[PDB]
Amino acid sequence: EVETFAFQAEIAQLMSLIINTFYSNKEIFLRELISNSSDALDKIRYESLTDPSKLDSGKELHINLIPNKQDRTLTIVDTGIGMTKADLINNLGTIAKSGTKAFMEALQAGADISMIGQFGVGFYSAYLVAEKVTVITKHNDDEQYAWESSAGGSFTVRTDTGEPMGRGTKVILHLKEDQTEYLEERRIKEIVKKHSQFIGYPITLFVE
Ligand SMILES: Oc1ccc(-c2ccnn2-c2ccccc2Cl)c(O)c1
Repeated sequence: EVETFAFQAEIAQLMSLIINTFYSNKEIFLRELISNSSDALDKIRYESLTDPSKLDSGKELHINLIPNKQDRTLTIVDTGIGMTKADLINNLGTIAKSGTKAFMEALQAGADISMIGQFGVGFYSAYLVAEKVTVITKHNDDEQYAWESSAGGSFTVRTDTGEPMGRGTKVILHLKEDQTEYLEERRIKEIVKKHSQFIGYPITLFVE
């Protein structure tokens, strides 16, 4: 059972903008994804302070970067708050309809694509390098779900019948053929050092 949904008009627009705008500084995608993983880890950390039973799905709060040259994928895994089916469907737990306006308005007002995060829509920068994005997620108050989109104005949601995660978000980037640099160890290492050098959680770059 696969559910297909239309993106909200503004989000669909933002996506085609990211896919069609000639913008060479694509590496900003990683900082945006790691920053979201950090935000998700801050949410579970804060919830765990009041009630410690929130960590009964995993105590480790971390970020893993998993390149795979065989499948042409870069996976960003976090052990953060995760998303419920409703969070996942609701513009991916954000005010993305509202935030898209502010960003598209700013792009006309001098600003460039690298400022996407400042409008809370940094996730869509994944489409600067990915031809398809799969988001596997698990929240404490729901089951495991897989969200997927190759853009084109729609996304799908299904329950994931794959490997249980415990809690957190797995962002699988199915990279475009000309974007395989983001699978190279030295290239990832350089991006993390340049943009994510002060994240408050361990970032592990897996080797092949
Ligand atoms: O790449 C991602 C994308 C999304 C999430 C995520 C899980 C729970 N909330 N969110 C979320 C959603 C939209 C904006 C910011 C955040 Cl933190 C993540 O942890 C990594």
